[PDB]
Amino acid sequence: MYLRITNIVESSFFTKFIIYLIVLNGITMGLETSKTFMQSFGVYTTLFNQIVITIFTIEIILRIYVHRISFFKDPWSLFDFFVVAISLVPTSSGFEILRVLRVLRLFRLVTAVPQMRKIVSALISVIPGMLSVIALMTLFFYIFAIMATQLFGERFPEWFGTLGESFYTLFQVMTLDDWSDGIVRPLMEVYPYAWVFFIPFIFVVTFVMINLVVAICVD
Amino acid sequence: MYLRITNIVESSFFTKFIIYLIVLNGITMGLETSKTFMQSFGVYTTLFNQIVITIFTIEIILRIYVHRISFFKDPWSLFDFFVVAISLVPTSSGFEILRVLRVLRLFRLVTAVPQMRKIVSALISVIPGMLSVIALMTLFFYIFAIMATQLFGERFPEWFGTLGESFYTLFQVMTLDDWSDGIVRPLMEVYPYAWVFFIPFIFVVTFVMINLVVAICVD
Amino acid sequence: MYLRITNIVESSFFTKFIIYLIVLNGITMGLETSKTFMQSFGVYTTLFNQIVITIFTIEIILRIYVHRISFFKDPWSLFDFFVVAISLVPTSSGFEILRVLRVLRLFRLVTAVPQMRKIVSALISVIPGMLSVIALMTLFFYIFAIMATQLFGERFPEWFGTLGESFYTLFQVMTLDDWSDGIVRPLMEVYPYAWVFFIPFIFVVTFVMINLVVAICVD
Amino acid sequence: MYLRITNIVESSFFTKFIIYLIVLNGITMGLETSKTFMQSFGVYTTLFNQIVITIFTIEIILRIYVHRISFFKDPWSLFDFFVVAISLVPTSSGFEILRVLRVLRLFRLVTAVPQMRKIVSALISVIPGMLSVIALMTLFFYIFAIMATQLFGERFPEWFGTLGESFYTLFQVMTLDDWSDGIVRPLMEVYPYAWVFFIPFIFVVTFVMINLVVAICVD
Ligand SMILES: [Mn+2]
Repeated sequence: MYLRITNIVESSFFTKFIIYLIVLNGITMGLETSKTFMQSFGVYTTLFNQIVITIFTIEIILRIYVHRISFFKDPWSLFDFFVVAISLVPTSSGFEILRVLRVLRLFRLVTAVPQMRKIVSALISVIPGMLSVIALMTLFFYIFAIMATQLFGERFPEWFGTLGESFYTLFQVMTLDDWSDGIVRPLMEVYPYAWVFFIPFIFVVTFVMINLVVAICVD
Repeated sequence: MYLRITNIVESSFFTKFIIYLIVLNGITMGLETSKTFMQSFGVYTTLFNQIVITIFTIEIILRIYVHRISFFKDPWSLFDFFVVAISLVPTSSGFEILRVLRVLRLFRLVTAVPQMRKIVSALISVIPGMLSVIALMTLFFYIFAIMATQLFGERFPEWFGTLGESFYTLFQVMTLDDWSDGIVRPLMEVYPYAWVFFIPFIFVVTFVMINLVVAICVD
Repeated sequence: MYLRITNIVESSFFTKFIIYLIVLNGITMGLETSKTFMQSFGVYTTLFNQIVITIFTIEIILRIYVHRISFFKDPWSLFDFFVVAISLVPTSSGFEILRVLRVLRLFRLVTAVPQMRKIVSALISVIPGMLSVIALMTLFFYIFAIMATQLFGERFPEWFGTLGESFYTLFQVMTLDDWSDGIVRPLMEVYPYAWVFFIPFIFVVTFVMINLVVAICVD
Repeated sequence: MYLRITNIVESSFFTKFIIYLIVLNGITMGLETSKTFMQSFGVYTTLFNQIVITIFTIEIILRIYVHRISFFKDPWSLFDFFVVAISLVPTSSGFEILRVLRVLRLFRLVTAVPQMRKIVSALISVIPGMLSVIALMTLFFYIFAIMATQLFGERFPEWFGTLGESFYTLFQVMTLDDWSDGIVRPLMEVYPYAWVFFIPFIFVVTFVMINLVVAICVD
């Protein structure tokens, strides 16, 4: 029966059937957004949902027999396992993000349709050549985050009061988002020289990011 | 009479006469902006306007005899047909965007003048090689837009209340426009962890956009 | 006497004596900023200023005998001429931008010193390759500025009330500066669909802008 | 005894030992952030801290016997000396930024670990090729900063009242941060034409900046 199901799983129809359900379940998840729709077809959709969830475990179960160890060494497959897994935790208990993290299954359209995998893989592949920079930056943030917490956190605890707060604020400055009228001009009403901390922070961080982009535009 | 008009239409004079009317109508539309001007010469320019609109239908009518089916397979010609057609719909009924959309005809200066045509075409040609990325993104947006509506839309309905609103807000975050003091700092007063939703969203979307720019700097 | 002065003019000393005066007049113009400094040594630097202004006209006169027609076909010389001409208009009458435009003579440090000229020339030379795009954009801005004035200027006359106002706001939207919470979210409280005007405007303008950068990265 | 210690210093175990203390001290400084941790184990931490500072001077002392002049001609060694030196100034007196600048020793992780050195070096090396542009820009900022101080500083002293203030505001405009609703629209309520100063400022500075990115993307 192995080759029987190995012929079911590997079949064009099987895959296209899965893809058909995803786009349907995707359409169905945008409708569960509407408080109106839920009042008229909420039941239609809750069951349709639980149904598709089974079909997917069945598939994932099947795909495993047909592949065994080869499966748990496939990025894309591991993904669909964990994603379907999330959607299996009963609609209750623990955290309610789990109910919300269900919509992660629509990323299966990326997993199950080639070309996406190409582009996603294309994208991801660039990351290894960025790890040296990403490490460098995280050290830098961490250092400045520590300096800021202890230079500005007493008077400005919303923004710099905690190591993590400072991390966040520094991120915002780095995205150059309201950094001046939002953060630094206020700071300077108390700490006139704060511009000496933030202009150098901005130059470095922006410089680094240009280099990183240029590097990607080489490799 | 065909070759007679085919020699009228294809003539340098004809083409240059059209270009002359556009820059004239374009000048005339900027003046229709002034409430002052309209109170003095509004009559002049309403008639001048209907005149140019006739001339353009005549031209578009002529151009169709001279080209027949070759014409309704020309992007640039199709454009002008539609753009002129909009300007034909009476100054009444339906909506008023149709009165306003009339100004789209000044895009004929792009259509009726090469180099422009070249440049526009140069640009557009870059699009097909982005469609794989654009699909990826629109999937990503759609996924997060749904998550956001159901995680933040109850307490923050102006921003995430509806799927469409989440889309808009997510767009704004993507343009990195007032994203922190504007959206996420507020969100965190109620949902401390919202940063776990928006920082990842920012990284991915910015990464992807950098890739897409680099892709265009290859092809 | 011609070659006598042609030998003074072309002397390394002469050109270096000029460069020496620029850096002094530049140093001296930053000090004129201080309300304090002016109360002490104001009279010192008003004369020192007028002194240098003479010297530069003497030079520019000298530079003209030595070069004649050749001089008025030199960008850098024409510049130097107009920038000194501005500085001769009597500290009085007309507009007082003329008093302020005097600080443009510090751009003579760009003229008088090579490498700067190289770099400036390097930059400027990239402009002609951009004029097709720049033309395209200005047409596009013009078209939308008109739609916006007539779509939003009645209710929102600060931002769209006038063609020029619309230009400015559109520019601001193009720099992506406070565009959502600043302009469009307001606009939508009255005109729900305004997003249909601004999201497309944003795509096109950012797309084009990316293209333009990449072109400057292949030429 | 020289070669004995030259064999100690150059030892793999030595270098790794140093790298070990940095990650330990770096972890330690993040905990010194916690007002909680300090009440608990503050004592534990200040001694462990002084200990490390001892160890590091010994190393730098040792490192010097083993390299003499060669050491004070090594960028990375100079850094480590100057960094440990900052951390040597007693926990008292003068400026308290000195207590804060201590955390700069975590940059020794860049210094003591290669690949980092590589990447930093990679980055830093791009700078020389940018000094013509950086010069061009600084002259530009200086010139406009002066015009702005004298054009707007009387009515707008927070933003333009002083040369340094103007420098700051101009930088903020250059980062395109809140530049319109934050600075120029205000400005225009009094000085209708201020758009004539800031749009050109914005064009030039953004133009130059794009060039500088491309220059890097070639060299
Ligand atoms: Mn902004």
